[PDB]
Amino acid sequence: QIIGTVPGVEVGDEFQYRMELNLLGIHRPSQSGIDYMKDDGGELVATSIVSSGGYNDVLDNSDVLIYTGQGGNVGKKEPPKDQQLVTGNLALKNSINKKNPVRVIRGIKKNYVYDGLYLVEEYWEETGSHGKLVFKFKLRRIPGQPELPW
Amino acid sequence: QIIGTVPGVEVGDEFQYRMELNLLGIHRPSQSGIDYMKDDGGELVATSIVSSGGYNDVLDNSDVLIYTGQGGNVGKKEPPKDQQLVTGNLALKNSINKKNPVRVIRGIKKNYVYDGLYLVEEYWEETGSHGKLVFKFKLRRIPGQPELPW
DNA sequence: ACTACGTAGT
DNA sequence: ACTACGTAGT
Ligand SMILES: [Mg+2]
Ligand SMILES: [Mg+2]
Ligand SMILES: [Mg+2]
Ligand SMILES: [Mg+2]
Ligand SMILES: [Mg+2]
Ligand SMILES: [Mg+2]
Repeated sequence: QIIGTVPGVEVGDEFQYRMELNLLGIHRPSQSGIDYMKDDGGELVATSIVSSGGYNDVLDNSDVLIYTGQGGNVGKKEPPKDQQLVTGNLALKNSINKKNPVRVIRGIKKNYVYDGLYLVEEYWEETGSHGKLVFKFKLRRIPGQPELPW
Repeated sequence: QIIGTVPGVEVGDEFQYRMELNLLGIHRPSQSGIDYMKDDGGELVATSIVSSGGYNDVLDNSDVLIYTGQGGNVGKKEPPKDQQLVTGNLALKNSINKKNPVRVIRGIKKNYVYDGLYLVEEYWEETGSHGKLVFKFKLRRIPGQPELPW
């Protein structure tokens, strides 16, 4: 697994299945929206995220993206509960301090497009109608990359 | 979807994922063990089955295979119930009379191998320890095809 | 064992 | 809506 640009993967490239992102090293998980690793000194850091309408996120053609954390049963669900600051959610949070590039794959209505590298600027806790905590991650697209239309 | 041999697919060919069987027209479903269609006169007929240890089936190097029907919660399960003679289970049963070739894909411990064409000779009802009905399909490998080792 | 922004078909 | 002999990762 790598952090940042993946060789042979261009901004704007389109993919049919999630497993292609696995083979090409873009996004290893099969379902999980967030992928991560441990760096020099076992601290979780995000490497790639996928926003395909599975949660609350609505994507516009801006440079700033709001990404919802995983868990708490929101989307394909089961009774609601608090989200946890572990694994992918934790990794995205640590990526704020480490200032590492995070790949972003957007789902299109074949089905996936690589939109380039982003930086996790911050995060916070929201309390939806459930009565439970959800995480929101504010990511900004690193300037210089090719633009993509929608 | 086709009945019988698929062009470019040889007996002994190996595949990594189920979706390859979908693309090459070997086995369209993503999880379901049985694939089927309606022929001239809307009667369900099986086209391909997959035996990858998901149920009770144990495969030897014989020409006769015993295939368990789907449903009734057996394998990845949820309370037990009777299996139903619908869809794939029904299609395999009708394939007995229609005497049509049925493709067989065996799972290996990359992960899938095409073992050739089979004929559904018969079927019957078993009553497991659940107290519920399960279907058993007796298939025989059509003579003449290349042999495969295990 | 459990999770998980999957995936096709009916 | 529901099903389903999936699939990777922890
Ligand atoms: Mg909001
Ligand atoms: Mg028996
Ligand atoms: Mg669908
Ligand atoms: Mg149906
Ligand atoms: Mg596994
Ligand atoms: Mg874990």
